[PDB]
Amino acid sequence: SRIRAITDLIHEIPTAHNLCHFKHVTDYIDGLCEACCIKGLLRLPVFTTVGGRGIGAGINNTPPFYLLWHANDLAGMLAQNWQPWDNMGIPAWLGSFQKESREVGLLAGMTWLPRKVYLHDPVPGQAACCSCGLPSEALVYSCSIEVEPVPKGLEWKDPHGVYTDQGKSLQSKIK
DNA sequence: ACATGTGTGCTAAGCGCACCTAATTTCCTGACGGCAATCCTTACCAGCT
Ligand SMILES: [Mg+2]
Repeated sequence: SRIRAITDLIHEIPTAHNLCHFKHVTDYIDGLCEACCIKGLLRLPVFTTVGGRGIGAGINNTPPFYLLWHANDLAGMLAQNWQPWDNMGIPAWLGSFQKESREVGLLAGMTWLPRKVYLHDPVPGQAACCSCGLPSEALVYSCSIEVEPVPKGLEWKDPHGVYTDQGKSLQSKIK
């Protein structure tokens, strides 16, 4: 039911702010290709912010600092960050996840869904890029978003996250 | 910012100072006043176009 602009999914592109104009963008007008939409959906479970204290965040109240091991190789990247935990979880690429008991696991929190995304496609679409830069085919128009209120409790520690001693997520301190 | 306009015709050398001397005390300020805003929302709802 709730429909927002697809430009708010990719946080770098300005959205329907409280302004008559934006940084030379306009919602429901500028196209966006499949690749950037799809790699912008990967930023939902891990980099979702507060939407005015009534719209919920991700598995953390604020997007935490992420510390992580880098390597020259993709095999080296995957191998150097292999530290597992005994819990399994339920990742979102399965169907509806089972709530069950608390401490849901690791693959469940890696693929947590704070917001439903459905998307919609009109009678074909565009003919060239207008916001991405890579000239693609008929692009998408807008996205659909809703809010899942994350239930209270849910004791969960992030493998890459940086956590305060009081349990709140640690945000970057740049103003 | 010496020279130079001499025009009968304009010198010149020796010589130029040493020494004692300069002080203290204390005094020195309290108080009151010190800016607010606005540069992303628990967002729908009702005054009315
Ligand atoms: Mg692209």
